[PDB]
Amino acid sequence: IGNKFRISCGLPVGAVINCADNSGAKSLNMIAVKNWKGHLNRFPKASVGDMVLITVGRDGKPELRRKVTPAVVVRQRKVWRRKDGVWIYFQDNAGVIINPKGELKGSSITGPVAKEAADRWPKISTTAECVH
Amino acid sequence: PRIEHCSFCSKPVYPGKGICFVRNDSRVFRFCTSKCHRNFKMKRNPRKVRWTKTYRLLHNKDM
Amino acid sequence: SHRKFSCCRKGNLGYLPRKRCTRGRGRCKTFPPDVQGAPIHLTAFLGYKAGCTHVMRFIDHRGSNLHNRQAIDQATIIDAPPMICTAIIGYAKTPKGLRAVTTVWAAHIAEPAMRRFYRNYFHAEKTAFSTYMKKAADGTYIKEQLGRLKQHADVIRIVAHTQPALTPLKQKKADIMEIQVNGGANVAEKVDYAYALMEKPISIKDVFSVGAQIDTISITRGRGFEGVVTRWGVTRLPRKTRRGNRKVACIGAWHPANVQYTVARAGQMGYFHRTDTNKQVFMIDTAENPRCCTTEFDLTDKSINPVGGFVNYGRVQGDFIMIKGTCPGPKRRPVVMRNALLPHRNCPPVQLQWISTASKFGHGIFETVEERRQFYAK
RNA sequence: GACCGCAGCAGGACUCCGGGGUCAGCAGCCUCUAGCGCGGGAGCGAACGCGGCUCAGGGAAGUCGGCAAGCCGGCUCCGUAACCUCGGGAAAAGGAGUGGCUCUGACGGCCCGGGUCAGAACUGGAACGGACGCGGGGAUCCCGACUGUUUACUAGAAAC
RNA sequence: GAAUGGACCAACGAGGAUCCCACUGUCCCGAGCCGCGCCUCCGCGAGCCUCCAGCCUCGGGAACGGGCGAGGGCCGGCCAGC
RNA sequence: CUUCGAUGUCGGCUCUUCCUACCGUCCGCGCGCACCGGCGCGGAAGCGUCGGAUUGUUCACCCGUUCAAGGGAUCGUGAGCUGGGUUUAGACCGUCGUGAGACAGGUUAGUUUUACCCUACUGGCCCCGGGGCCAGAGCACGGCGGGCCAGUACGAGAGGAACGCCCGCCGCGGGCCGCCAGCCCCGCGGUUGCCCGGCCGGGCAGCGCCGCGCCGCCGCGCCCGGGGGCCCUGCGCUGACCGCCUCUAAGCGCGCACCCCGCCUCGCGCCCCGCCCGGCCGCGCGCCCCAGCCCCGUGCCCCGUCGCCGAGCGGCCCCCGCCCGGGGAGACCACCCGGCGCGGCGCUCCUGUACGGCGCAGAGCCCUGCGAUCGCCUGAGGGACGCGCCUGCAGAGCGCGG
Repeated sequence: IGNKFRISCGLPVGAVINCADNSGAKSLNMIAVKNWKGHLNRFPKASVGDMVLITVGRDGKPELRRKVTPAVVVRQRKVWRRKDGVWIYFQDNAGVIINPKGELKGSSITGPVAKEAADRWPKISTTAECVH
Repeated sequence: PRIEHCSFCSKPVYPGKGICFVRNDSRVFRFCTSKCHRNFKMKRNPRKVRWTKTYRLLHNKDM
Repeated sequence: SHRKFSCCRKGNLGYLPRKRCTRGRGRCKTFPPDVQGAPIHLTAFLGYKAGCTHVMRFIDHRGSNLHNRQAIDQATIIDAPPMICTAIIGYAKTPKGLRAVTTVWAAHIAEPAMRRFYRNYFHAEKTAFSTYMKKAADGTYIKEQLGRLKQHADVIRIVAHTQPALTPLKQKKADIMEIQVNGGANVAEKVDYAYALMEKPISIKDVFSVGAQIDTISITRGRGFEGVVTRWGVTRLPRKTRRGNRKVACIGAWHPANVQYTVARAGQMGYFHRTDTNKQVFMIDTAENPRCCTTEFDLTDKSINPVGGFVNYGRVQGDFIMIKGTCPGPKRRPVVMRNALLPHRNCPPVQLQWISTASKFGHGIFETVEERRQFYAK
């Protein structure tokens, strides 16, 4: 929803990001990023607020694993620069499983969630406890 | 201008300078410099580094 | 066969040949379109890069997420010691192309401009415009020559000299630029306007206005002989490779039997004339004003000078122009600023909430010596 | 330091005597004695090489293959699985401690010796095998039981 | 396919495979920094190669020319790379 | 047909160009095209054609995504690399052979030689003022979404456009360092072994290790990238031959991500001015039009062959230093700047509170002794390559050439 200002992409493909929702998945492996055109040799990259195609890790509930699932990264360890000049980074890299339509697969989003993720996806914004 | 202070150093971060960390406790930790941040990430105590206002408070030099 | 996977060329062939700029300073080359209907205006002005800074801004860009929101941007201060006109050059439009039709020099040429003429002033004989000063002085000769320009010239230019005494650098010899005169109803009016400016100072405030966008021209920062990986952008090859990985692997096919000019080769990177474009003029002011860069929110006098001085540059005593972002060149390098040839249509309006006079030497937290003195007090 | 390889050839030559400190050490790292300053020097501090470091966030997605590098490691103390020819596996895995000072117990001989092992306090930017030395680990599959041996100079193997 | 030995793996192995945890410039995507070469000087100074000559496009030709036919470029003298 | 007194051989990596027999983007046009989407053509080679799992793979295949055409360059690309494939000598296994041995059958282990030459390329040079100008040469923005438009045209509904403008984004390109990461030349603090008798202050362990760190460089950061001309395929206009008809046969308008120019990178040369301002040469002007051709069909015909006066136009020539020292510049040079620099003092910044003195600090031990440490003098001291200044020494060759 809206237009996303470019933010530094800290999570390449092959990254494992934590789950911030009570879906029953603990670790999400980034298979790919939505809306990526490629250049020869360039792995797909992703940042806060970007939909990523993930697969649930073996630690996750059996129903969730063995299938590609869409999710949005909400926390990124790499620091990024907002237009106002704020440089912000998070303690961990985390994601919430969400359908491309925007339905969250989880009742609650635990922990802090980035402002950019919250503006782009409306359901994440209501659910998130804090938008720091 | 609008100003914030380091969560560790306690010196006014000027606008456009500094890094903000969002902790898992949902607390924003604003850091003036990389040094302000590195001391916190090594959990080295704020009250044992003299330049910090926390140690200035403990000495009672600036409180 | 074929490249198999499609990948673009690395580098712009337009910017070849990548040689150190033989021209001394960035040249204006082409000048803005005349228009033929505006208040007569000079189109360019030389500057010395002083430094870069942070500017808090309020954005009025409708349709953008930044609408009604604050922003911080890189600024680039270009020191602008006031220039003085020393001559007027007229150019006929000939079938071959613009060709000069004689120049009329000032009756009195300043020592900085004369210093440019010689390699060593002290050991030279100062024999410049010696018989010219006698031919003029009365000034009847100057008017007669100006009249020849009025009939034989279609493009009028003003020669101008920077005074480097009022600039922190050690150049001492002046820099001469032909600044075009544009917009007047007719050539006779243009040379009349030029005579009024003759032997008198021109300031950036007159040439460029806040909110306009200017094109900055200068020689780039020089890195010396560089490798293909730094110079053209190629990949560092696998780290299991003998004889090095910092080299383009294959420089051509069997046929053509010769290395093509397209292929990336190692050479000089840096010191290249480059023109940047449409950098908005955030603020034109003089450092003499104590409150020159003050804004309502800071409540401090706030002159342009950072605490501790600009880094690799000095006093910036006189007027300055601030441009959005960056201009080509290192600090202490001449940069020709020219009115934009193709300005960006949807540029926001510039309203600066805050400017940073915090020391750029090191990391600064105090924006005035008094402010740092107050903190350290005892 | 003169032998033998065409050389004043980072090549190869058998013995004997072997101090101090840190240490389990004849290890590494500095040193006493004794030797000694090696087919030359100056500048500059490009590319590129050759050795060496560091790198945000991710982490093998790189590659024919995790090649190379990185991790691990000393000591003490817990805690150790399947499997097994019952010997092993096993240092399995997986952890916790470690510095300096100030003490307090143990241990002999007949007031005189050892300096190792425990147990404390107290202190230090949240540090201690602070250099150095010094396994990454697990789950399998195929061959060959094993320690051995092998194409001087492209195969060290499942071959002998 | 059964001492041209079959099946069988405890323990081994600079043996040959597959995967996982860890770890990292292997890579995304490269960047900076040391030393030593390089480079310039002073003094020493070879080897190897060598019909001649050392720019191209096309054509014809032992069918893939520096030289030949037809064009199109080109002062000459050197350096560092490649 | 050429190559065996040898042209290293597959695929990758890397990089560059080329082709169109076009996948999407661009322009028209036809549908068994209402919309959406498909499909077929003609022009079109600017841009994109990616990330990965098995395999040496090319291929093949599958998973993803802005959903992804095919090919040429000695089957482009080994003094570029790799050695995975292959393809010697070691070794098994299966089959075949009495055997030595074979395999168009599998399996493992197996050196990657040399550029200092010449060309080509990439930069650099071969003393000559300041500003400029233009021959030639290079060339660079494209795609993808969102907000409106609008749930509107369109359709019975399901579905579902568009132009325009406005915002982003990805790729690419050229820069830059204010932030924010990275990085440290000799800064400050910690610490291990040894050595300088201890304290202090040092060395050595080829920067012992470590934590920060400025100037600088850098990317992960940031700035920047809005245009004209003729026209293609064709769509139309007046309009015939061929009383009609007709985009065409004259004539005429529109018009492509292509093309060419612009802007941009270079630039031989030339121009103007300065100092000068002096020489050398040559003597020669209507315009248009060809289905009015307005009087045609001539003329010159002698650059020495006697023309060389002058004037007038037009040409042409002639000028224009280094060494040395810094640097924003650098292999060397060149470039840019110059009475520099040295070392002080302020300012600012880096690190983190200097030695020493003091205390009823101090766990305790023991005699006024011992003690790791802690507090005060002290946001101290130490350092600086950034700034401002001279307050001190200095600093502009009758050196060389013109």
